[PDB]
Amino acid sequence: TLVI
Amino acid sequence: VLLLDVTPLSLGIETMGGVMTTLIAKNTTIPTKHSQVFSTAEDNQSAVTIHVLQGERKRAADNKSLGQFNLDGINPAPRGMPQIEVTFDIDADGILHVSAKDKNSGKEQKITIKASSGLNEDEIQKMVRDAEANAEADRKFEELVQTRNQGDHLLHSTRKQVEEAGDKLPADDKTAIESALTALETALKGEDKAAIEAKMQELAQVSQKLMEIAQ
Repeated sequence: TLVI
Repeated sequence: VLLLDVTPLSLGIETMGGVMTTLIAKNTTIPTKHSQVFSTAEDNQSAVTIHVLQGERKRAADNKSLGQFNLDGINPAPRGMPQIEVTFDIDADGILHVSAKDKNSGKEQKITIKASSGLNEDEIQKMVRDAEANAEADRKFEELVQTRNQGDHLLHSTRKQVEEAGDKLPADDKTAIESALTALETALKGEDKAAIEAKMQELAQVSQKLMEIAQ
């Protein structure tokens, strides 16, 4: 999972 | 000068909460190459799934998937501490290449996508229809994710600050705070935005003295  | 090879649709990656984060905009002139940096969602995260999207929708799913790849050997760190630089590169031939580079490890992983990949000239125009047609529906979708994550942050950073404090925090307070976390962690599981803000409100008020110490 990627976040800004 | 008479023609112009352009992107008919926005290109980007799925980011936390199932939102599409655009990397290269609609109606962009090729060749083009933009980069942007991201990070991890859970602590001690060792890999990230780059999931590539085409289309104008905010929900990742309402968009066209182009491919998907992992970058692993992420050395254990706090969440949102790694530097994952996702780059989108389109050359004169229309070919899209997408890398992710861990700026610590110095590792890398690229997927190449043929100019013929993703939606045909018709679907492109439907995408733009269903975009304008659901502008608000996705406007409601976006600000909920933002709230989910704004919530999800507040939870994590409080649990840290509670460990950080320990003895220093009145059991009185640590009860009121530990209940309001549990409630907020449940609120997050649902889809009710209001409720998430409701438990973030409850946390904020009963946490007055916790904040003080951290400062």
